[PDB]
Amino acid sequence: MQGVNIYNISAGTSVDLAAPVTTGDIVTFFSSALNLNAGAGNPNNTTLNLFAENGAYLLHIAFRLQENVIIFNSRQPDGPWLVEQRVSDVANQFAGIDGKAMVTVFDHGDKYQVVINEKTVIQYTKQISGLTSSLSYNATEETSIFSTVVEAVTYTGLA
Amino acid sequence: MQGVNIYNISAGTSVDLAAPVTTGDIVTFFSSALNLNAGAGNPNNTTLNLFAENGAYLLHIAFRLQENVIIFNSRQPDGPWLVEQRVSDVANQFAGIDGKAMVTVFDHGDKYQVVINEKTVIQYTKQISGLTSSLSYNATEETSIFSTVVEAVTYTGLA
Ligand SMILES: OC[C@H]1O[C@@H](O[C@H]2[C@H](O)[C@@H](O)[C@H](O)O[C@@H]2CO)[C@H](O)[C@@H](O)[C@H]1O
Ligand SMILES: OC[C@H]1O[C@@H](O[C@H]2[C@H](O)[C@@H](O)[C@H](O)O[C@@H]2CO)[C@H](O)[C@@H](O)[C@H]1O
Repeated sequence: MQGVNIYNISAGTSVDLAAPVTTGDIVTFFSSALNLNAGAGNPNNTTLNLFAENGAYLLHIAFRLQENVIIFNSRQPDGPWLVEQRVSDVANQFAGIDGKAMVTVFDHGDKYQVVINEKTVIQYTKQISGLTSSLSYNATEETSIFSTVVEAVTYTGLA
Repeated sequence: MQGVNIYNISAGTSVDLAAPVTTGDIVTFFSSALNLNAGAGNPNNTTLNLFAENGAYLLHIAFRLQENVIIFNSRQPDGPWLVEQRVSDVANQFAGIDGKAMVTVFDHGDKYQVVINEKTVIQYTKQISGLTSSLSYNATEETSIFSTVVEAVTYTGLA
């Protein structure tokens, strides 16, 4: 049974998925803006996260304009941040598309494939496994590189 | 490989896919507008098409405001239109979201699952088989129910 769910996530909020995302599923965050000249984050301008039921950060995608890097990481609910994987030059990863952008995450079971628009920037080996039951779009309106509200679409029941 | 391809389709035009759509793959048409009171179609207000390389209409989705129906059909390169499938009440299929719309098509091998926003509108049994190599969005800026430019996003290599 394949299904499409739509969530309108306001900057700085988490949302519970009606249909969990598991291996073979896809989630795409759509932003109606691209602000590569936003303020400084603490230290993230924007972070996109996939959470496990217990609150673990299965996948943490951090966009840093100042440190000019996209960080990928995970962490147990009450644990320290784990081993960071990085992709330098935020602007360049969004090159080609202006005033809008999208971030797609493919759950491949043992890894998460993250695509920025059409560019796959990383095949992130998972540090924590499990299904994703909630998502969050973290940022302040003034420092986020994305629009105030990001539309998240999940394609589930794919495998 | 699994990948994302983004296309900007202007009303009355088509695009060649960078990665063909086959069984297991997904395609979503995004409209930044939704006018369910445009004029009457001629007879179509808006059509979204999945084409095979030879020109066959693997899947033709036509919205007709005056007939208040959404038609699904197929057609060979130089053959007649095949058996029409219809689903009444256009507005109801879009109920829930206004000012915009989303049409997703899952290629399930023997059928195309068509979902409008989060609602599955039809499990269309294929009348023609094959890989989708091109897409089109046909309408006039005058009577289309969608925005003048429709964004198509494909998720391929999923199988
Ligand atoms: O790993 C994601 C996590 O990073 C934190 O900052 C890290 C910093 O990236 C690292 O280089 C340094 O050694 O440790 C810092 C944490 O003490 C961010 O603060 C956090 O929000 C996440 O983005
Ligand atoms: O099937 C899609 C195809 O329909 C054509 O119109 C049909 C009409 O819908 C049907 O009721 C009638 O019996 O036959 C017509 C074709 O001769 C449209 O003209 C065409 O553009 C497609 O939308």
